[PDB]
Amino acid sequence: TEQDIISYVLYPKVYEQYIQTRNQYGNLSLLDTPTFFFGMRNGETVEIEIDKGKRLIIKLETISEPDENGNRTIYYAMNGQARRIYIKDE
Amino acid sequence: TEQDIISYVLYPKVYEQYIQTRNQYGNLSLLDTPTFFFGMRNGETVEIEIDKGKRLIIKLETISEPDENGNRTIYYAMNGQARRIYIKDE
Repeated sequence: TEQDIISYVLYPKVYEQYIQTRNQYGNLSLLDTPTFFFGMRNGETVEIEIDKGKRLIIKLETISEPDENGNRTIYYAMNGQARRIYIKDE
Repeated sequence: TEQDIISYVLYPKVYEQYIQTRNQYGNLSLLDTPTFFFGMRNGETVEIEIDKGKRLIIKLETISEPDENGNRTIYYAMNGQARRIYIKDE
């Protein structure tokens, strides 16, 4: 869009780095600030409000200890669905 | 059975606590001995042998933190079926 075009031209380095981030994590502005800054506790349930009457209901159940490569397994439930994610601990 | 009758007569209290355990955990005598004394570690696959060619296949994935009831959640796979147990941390 036009707003893309002056955005990139005002801020080449930063806009591109923002797209790179939009591509990786989606729309962060929808998250609530505490979630944005801190993530989630064990047992917690957060309700990300996407849109008019559509929401992400996420629960963080547990986080594993890291395997040999330093990857951890977060156990989530998200809209009634067992889900497992892998994050490299740094 | 007659065997129960006589066993109780020999050891009243102790027969009664055997019964109580058997009600709660079933037939422990089928576990391999190291599993019987120590349980399992994170990531381990143990195989309880039942009748010939029917084995219980159990995998321990993680144990959660104790919650505010002091119950830890164990995430298992048993015969390729995800499954989860609440155990009280003492």
